[PDB]
Amino acid sequence: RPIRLLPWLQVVKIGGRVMDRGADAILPLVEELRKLLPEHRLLILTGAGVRARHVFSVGLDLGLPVGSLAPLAASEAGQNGHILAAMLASEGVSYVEHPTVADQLAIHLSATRAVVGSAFPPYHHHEFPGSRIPPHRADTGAFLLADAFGAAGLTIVENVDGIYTADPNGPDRGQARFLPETSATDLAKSEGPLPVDRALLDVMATARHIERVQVVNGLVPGRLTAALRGEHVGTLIRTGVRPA
Amino acid sequence: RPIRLLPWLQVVKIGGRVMDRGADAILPLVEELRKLLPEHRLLILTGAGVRARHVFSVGLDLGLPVGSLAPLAASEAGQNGHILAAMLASEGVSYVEHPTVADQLAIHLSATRAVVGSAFPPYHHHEFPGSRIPPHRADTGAFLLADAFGAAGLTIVENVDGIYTADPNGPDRGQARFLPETSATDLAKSEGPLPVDRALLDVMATARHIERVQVVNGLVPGRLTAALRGEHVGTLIRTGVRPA
Amino acid sequence: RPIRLLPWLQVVKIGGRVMDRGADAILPLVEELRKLLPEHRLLILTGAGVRARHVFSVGLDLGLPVGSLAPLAASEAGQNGHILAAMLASEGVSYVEHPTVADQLAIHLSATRAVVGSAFPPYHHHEFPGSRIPPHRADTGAFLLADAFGAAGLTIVENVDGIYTADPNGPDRGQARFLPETSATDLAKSEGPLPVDRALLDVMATARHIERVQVVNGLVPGRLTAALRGEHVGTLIRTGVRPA
Amino acid sequence: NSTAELEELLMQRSLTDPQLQAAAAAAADFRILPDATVIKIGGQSVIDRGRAAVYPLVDEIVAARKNHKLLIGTGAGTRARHLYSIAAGLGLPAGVLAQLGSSVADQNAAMLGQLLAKHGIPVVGGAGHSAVPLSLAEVNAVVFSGMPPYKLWMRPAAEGVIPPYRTDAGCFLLAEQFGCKQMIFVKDEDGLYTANPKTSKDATFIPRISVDEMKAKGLHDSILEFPVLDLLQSAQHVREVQVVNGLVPGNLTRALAGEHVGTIITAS
Amino acid sequence: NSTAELEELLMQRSLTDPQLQAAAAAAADFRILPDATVIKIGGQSVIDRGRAAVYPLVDEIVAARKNHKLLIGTGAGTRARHLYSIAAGLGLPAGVLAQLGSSVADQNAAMLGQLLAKHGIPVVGGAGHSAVPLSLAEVNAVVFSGMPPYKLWMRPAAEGVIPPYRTDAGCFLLAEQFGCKQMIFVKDEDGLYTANPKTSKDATFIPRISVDEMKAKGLHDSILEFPVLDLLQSAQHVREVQVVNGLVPGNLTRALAGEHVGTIITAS
Amino acid sequence: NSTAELEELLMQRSLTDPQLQAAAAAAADFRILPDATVIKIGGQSVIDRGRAAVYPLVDEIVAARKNHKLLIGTGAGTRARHLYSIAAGLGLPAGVLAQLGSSVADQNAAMLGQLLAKHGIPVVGGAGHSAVPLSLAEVNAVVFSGMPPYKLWMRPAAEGVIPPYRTDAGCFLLAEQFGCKQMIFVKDEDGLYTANPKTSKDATFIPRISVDEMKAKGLHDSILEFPVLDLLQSAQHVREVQVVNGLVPGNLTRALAGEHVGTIITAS
Ligand SMILES: Nc1ncnc2c1ncn2[C@@H]1O[C@H](COP(=O)(O)OP(=O)(O)OP(=O)(O)O)[C@@H](O)[C@H]1O
Ligand SMILES: Nc1ncnc2c1ncn2[C@@H]1O[C@H](COP(=O)(O)OP(=O)(O)OP(=O)(O)O)[C@@H](O)[C@H]1O
Ligand SMILES: Nc1ncnc2c1ncn2[C@@H]1O[C@H](COP(=O)(O)OP(=O)(O)OP(=O)(O)O)[C@@H](O)[C@H]1O
Ligand SMILES: Nc1ncnc2c1ncn2[C@@H]1O[C@H](COP(=O)(O)OP(=O)(O)OP(=O)(O)O)[C@@H](O)[C@H]1O
Ligand SMILES: Nc1ncnc2c1ncn2[C@@H]1O[C@H](COP(=O)(O)OP(=O)(O)OP(=O)(O)O)[C@@H](O)[C@H]1O
Ligand SMILES: Nc1ncnc2c1ncn2[C@@H]1O[C@H](COP(=O)(O)OP(=O)(O)OP(=O)(O)O)[C@@H](O)[C@H]1O
Ligand code: MOO
Ligand code: MOO
Ligand code: MOO
Ligand SMILES: [Mg+2]
Ligand SMILES: [Mg+2]
Ligand SMILES: [Mg+2]
Repeated sequence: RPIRLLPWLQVVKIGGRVMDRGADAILPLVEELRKLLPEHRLLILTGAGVRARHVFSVGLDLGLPVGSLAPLAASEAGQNGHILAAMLASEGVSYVEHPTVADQLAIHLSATRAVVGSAFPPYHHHEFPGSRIPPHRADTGAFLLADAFGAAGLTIVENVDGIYTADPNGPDRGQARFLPETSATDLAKSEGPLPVDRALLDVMATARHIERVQVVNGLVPGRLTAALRGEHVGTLIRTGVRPA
Repeated sequence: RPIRLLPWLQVVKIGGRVMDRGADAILPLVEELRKLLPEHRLLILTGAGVRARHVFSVGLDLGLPVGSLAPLAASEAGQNGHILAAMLASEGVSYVEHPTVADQLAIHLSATRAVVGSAFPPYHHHEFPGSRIPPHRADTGAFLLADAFGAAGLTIVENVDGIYTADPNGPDRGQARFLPETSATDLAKSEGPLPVDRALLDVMATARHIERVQVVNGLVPGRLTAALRGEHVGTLIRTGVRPA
Repeated sequence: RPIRLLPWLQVVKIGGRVMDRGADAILPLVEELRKLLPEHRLLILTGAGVRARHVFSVGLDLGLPVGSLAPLAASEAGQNGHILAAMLASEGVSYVEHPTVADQLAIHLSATRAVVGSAFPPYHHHEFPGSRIPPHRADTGAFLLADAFGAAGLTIVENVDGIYTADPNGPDRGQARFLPETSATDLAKSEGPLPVDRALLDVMATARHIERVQVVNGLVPGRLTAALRGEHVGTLIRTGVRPA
Repeated sequence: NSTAELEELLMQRSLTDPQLQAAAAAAADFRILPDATVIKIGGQSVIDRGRAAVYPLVDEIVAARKNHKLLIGTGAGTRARHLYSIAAGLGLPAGVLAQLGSSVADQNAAMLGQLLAKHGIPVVGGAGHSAVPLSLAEVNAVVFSGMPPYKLWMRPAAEGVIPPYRTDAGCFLLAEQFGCKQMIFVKDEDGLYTANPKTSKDATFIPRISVDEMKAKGLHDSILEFPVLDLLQSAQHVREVQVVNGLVPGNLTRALAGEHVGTIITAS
Repeated sequence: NSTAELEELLMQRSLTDPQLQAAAAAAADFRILPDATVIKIGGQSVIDRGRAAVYPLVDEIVAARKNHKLLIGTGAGTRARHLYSIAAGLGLPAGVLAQLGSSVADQNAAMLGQLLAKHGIPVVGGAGHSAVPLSLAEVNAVVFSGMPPYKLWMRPAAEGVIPPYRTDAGCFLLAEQFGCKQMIFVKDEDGLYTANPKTSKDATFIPRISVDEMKAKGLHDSILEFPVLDLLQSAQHVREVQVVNGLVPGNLTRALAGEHVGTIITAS
Repeated sequence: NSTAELEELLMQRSLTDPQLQAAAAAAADFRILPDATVIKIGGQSVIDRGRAAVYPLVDEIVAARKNHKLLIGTGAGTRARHLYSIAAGLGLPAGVLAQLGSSVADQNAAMLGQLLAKHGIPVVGGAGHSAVPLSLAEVNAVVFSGMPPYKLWMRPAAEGVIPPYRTDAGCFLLAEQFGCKQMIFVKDEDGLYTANPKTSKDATFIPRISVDEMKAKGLHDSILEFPVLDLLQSAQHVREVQVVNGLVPGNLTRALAGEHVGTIITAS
């Protein structure tokens, strides 16, 4: 299998809908990230959240194809990244652009303890067709990067405890059961909504390094800290990479 | 009021006309900056000086509007920044471009003790009309940045002791009286030339953090060092931000 | 003479044909570079190697002029740099682009112990005419940079022991005698192939700082380490800059 | 005046010197794109409304560029308001919000530009890259994001952290600095009223008004960003603007033909 | 369906929600460059062969753009294979190899673009900057590097580190997302055969075939990158592709004229 | 010779090998923009003089591009000399001064480009982005900064830190590498004289001279950067240059019409 480029790296994906909650969610998360900086070397990647739904609304009404919508959504994840990095600027943290993440991440993590980037991948107008919604979104881009780097982990920071058998905020809310642990292949065989991109499950199937990804509730202070130490506080997704 | 993004930052604006004096002024200033690097975290921003007057001469003769002249002058401040950074390169200091200053300053000041940039703001062809001379110049850009960051200070390094009641090198030289301290509002009510942009006084009126800016003579070794420690060695400009 | 911008810098040029040998050559060299990182501040610049010969084959068949071929070859050196930097990423090493090397090298070497860049200079379509082969290649660009910076040294890492009186892999192989030491002016007066650009000898004649450049066999572990300590393990090229 | 005296002052005085300022004011006045019209397509008022608003304006742009050189700038709209609200609640400063808002105007320019691509009309940075498009009958128009480039150097408002110079100001300043012949703001109301027509019952339509009259009537911050009215009084080249309803089919076309649809706001 | 119900789902469901996915699928379908043809010029199959292959195709491109809007993407070829071999032997991942391969396609675009520069045809990033060129009879074509932009975010193949989405996929996805009318792959064989015609004696020519039929015949990874066949079955706009021999003089011209040279591969 | 032997040498020899060098010299010779003329507009000699010099040349450029494809490069002038003096006094090396000088040529290109924008003529990086402009009768010209891109990799002069390759060299090398038909340097003297006509009383005009004759007459570093004369003797495509007085109305127009105004300097 490929070498690990940055084996000491921890990648943390912050859901766009967590950022959407504003200061009430962001300020505790920023304080927790602050305390984590001396403990881990962090690549912090932000998702897009509700503003990408709005630009999808407009773009789909205009008839635009999925490759047009992909960079429009990615923009929102970048904006979330700029916001989060600004809150950590006094700790030496800045937002870095995609080409910088791709080619210069090692030097930037040597300069400072953490950087922030967009979790969306730069598929741009080369997004895959099929769905009118861009498939390769924030979870997927963050995993692709974390696995490409051979990072020590990817933790997905959600606005819910983890993955349930139904949308815990949706119409079937009542029968939604929490899943402490699952495999990507099991999730891929299920129909129904998930808190993670369906394409995340696909890229987990071809993964080379990351064995497990934990989805944890960023609205509960301490869960991200526990997850980065491997404590089981959300849903563990086994990727199907086997350990030695 | 807005949070302070980089509360530990000290911003130092080097007048373009100081740089215009060449090695005789620059070498002592470089040695003083060298000794300051272990004491402060510095954003060093250069003004434009005489070459911008020349390009104004040409551009105005060609009839060009103020938005055309603004980036032409900003170029000169950038050149001064490249020169000054080259002199500090052996200390780890480099020139950083405007988008880098805007979005990645925290990581760059984590990598090294000081960076150099252009003091002009990127108003470009969106400079305001009214005067045929670009109003938002080096003092103004440096203050806008320092206040946006919530920096601990902005020190303006001049080729004179500070602000006088008349141009101390001009026709009314003889009646020019030194002002150890003034307010931006008092300066704004006066007609006549200043060593600082008139637009500096305007942006001081809307400032959120910087309470005072000292204009000191960079031709006198030690004054910048004293000013960064809050010693009163030039003209203090009170912005009208009140302390707690 | 001009000041030394980065007097503490060591510049190491890795031959493209060394990289062409793949893991068998690259992995030992990477391990040696790893051990050198705590000892030196390194700018590691890669040459182009065989792929540039292929693009020359195509471009010359298409009739393209030498200024068209120059950036085509430089691309290959950049690719070699990206490969080598990836192998050192876990040590904090990244590839940096030419404008970054030109203007921000000091801050990047403050962030991390070494960076990698392309050894080709950005002559682009402004390459000089005369030969149909771009004259200012990897050796030449690396020397121009090392001398412009006033670096402590430039070491050229070859796939042979150094310079011989004939191509030691060519038709006159049998009469090829090793040259432990030579001057650039002596080499320039000779016709026949060299392991270094002929333009390297020209830029050595106008050099301001670098007094000697050693060509050493990167296929022999330890020779680069010895060369960076000034031990004589390959061919020393005296530039004709005199010491004080 | 004389060039020699101007150059003397330029060398020997501060740029703040009133004598220098006055000599510079006598310089000749070159208009860079004197035959172009700048049009701002509202973010909230038009593009956020999707196809029913955008498609008819696309048709008009395509028809209009047959006889008119067009610089078409986009507003930002509701996603920028959302970003402003998140960032303002975090205590972030106006300079940070300014960069956030620019990304939304960029999105809108990209969407509009993709609807115009088959008609030859590109998305560009600004007017400084419009030279080739505006010389071609096949093109004769460009699309750009309307947000000014001030980013972290945005001057804050007297109060609050909302950037005071947004896409109305960005488009106006482009028309002004390129010396364009006309500035048309395309919104979702027929023009200026004596009160907000959305929240007021009996607001009266105003076909023509000066900036001073707007201020005296309490309309300083009504259908345009208030900073724009001050910029307009300072302007050298664009001394009036026209505000029209982009939701009315043909309104932009008729405004380009010199019809007094909408409201004309004059510097004086 | 309705816009209101779609916007409701967009706000309140995960994008993974099947109900949202289905409502989004009913959205109108805009083709950005409906009249353009995307042509891929093979790296190994054409450009690596130098003048004897490239010069006749240059002539055809120049003649063809008189009547056809062209987006011309370049393959990578043997220098990319060399980089892939070096990097794969080092254990580097597919995402790193993807960036290496892009540089080789860029080289090829630069060489082809320099042969076309005097005919007015530029090298551009992609289709998003082709608007002005494709509206001009004097131009009507652009050249671009065919590699997708995925870089370090390249999805790896099931096995090995060779990027599975290379320049066939990059060009196809551009034709698809811009809603182009036609996708022509220019290679060095007359079309698809029942076996590799270079290494098989009696391979039989296939004028027309569907993706399903190719898979059933063992041809999944034959004359096109296998991912392309799956992309083709997912495509909304480009539901067939044509593969032609660029080494045959006039083959591209005749394909642009609607002649069934080569092999037509259909999504269904 | 043969392609096969050339490729053999290319694979197996150093690029320094005389046998490889000779085989490469027999390669075919493609001119990228054979019909274009490169014009250098002097920084100190023209643009620094402001309107009286620039406006008539703008008119000529606009008239000339009706019948001539033009690549118009700008010099740097007095602000670059000022930067060189500051930097040289600090002991900075030629590579640092080279970047400083480029910014001044960029300023001059921006000023000239803004006067030409309404005529459709853009400011571009160099000749590699001129393809579309030079194919359009409405355009047919571009403006670029004349400084070479060498930056920190500038080769120093034998003595001193002034970059030896400045905007004369930058423009010449562009004409040469794009195989342009003509190179015209627009300065502020009628041409070459036997002595500096500004500081010599009775200097004699030289209508035509070779580089060797210039060197033998002591004119190596007179009206052109001396490196340019050596580049000219090495050139494959541009084997002579013409130096004309841009301050004489119509001189550029007449030079484009084939009139022997000014001085023709020949490689041999
Ligand atoms: N099976 C499920 N288990 C848990 N949550 C689900 C499930 N199905 C749908 N959801 C919904 O997904 C919501 C999270 O939405 P989403 O994943 O789009 O936001 P995000 O990850 O913050 O956004 P982005 O992808 O832009 O970063 C949860 O609050 C929940 O309502
Ligand atoms: N009231 C005043 N008090 C002090 N100096 C003044 C006053 N009015 C004019 N000046 C002049 O301003 C000069 C400084 O010029 P200026 O402020 O333009 O240079 P700078 O700040 O170095 O340039 P830049 O703004 O490009 O950085 C002083 O040397 C002085 O002659
Ligand atoms: N006089 C000589 N002494 C030593 N080697 C020579 C001589 N003449 C030719 N060579 C050849 O040069 C080869 C090295 O080739 P070259 O210098 O092109 O590679 P490189 O330096 O790795 O490439 P790049 O310049 O792209 O970095 C040696 O292996 C040798 O065969
Ligand atoms: N007196 C008034 N007359 C007319 N309109 C008014 C008045 N006062 C307030 N308005 C409001 O101003 C609005 C236009 O501003 P709005 O911000 O919607 O335009 P926009 O250019 O689309 O903004 P953006 O482009 O920043 O999204 C109108 O919808 C109207 O409700
Ligand atoms: N069944 C088949 N029919 C036709 N060609 C086949 C078949 N199987 C394999 N091939 C091979 O596929 C090759 C075309 O792929 P190749 O990678 O050479 O094209 P390319 O587009 O030039 O690649 P790149 O652009 O990535 O260099 C043909 O040369 C042929 O040998
Ligand atoms: N023998 C000579 N004949 C003609 N001109 C000469 C001679 N010797 C010196 N010169 C000088 O060369 C000058 C032209 O060079 P100059 O650097 O001014 O041109 P430029 O292209 O404007 O430079 P830049 O563009 O770098 O500002 C003339 O003004 C002239 O004084
Ligand atoms: O984006 Mo950075 O911080 O040195 O390359
Ligand atoms: O300009 Mo830098 O030094 O890593 O982004
Ligand atoms: O390329 Mo960078 O400038 O690592 O901070
Ligand atoms: Mg989620
Ligand atoms: Mg001042
Ligand atoms: Mg070598």
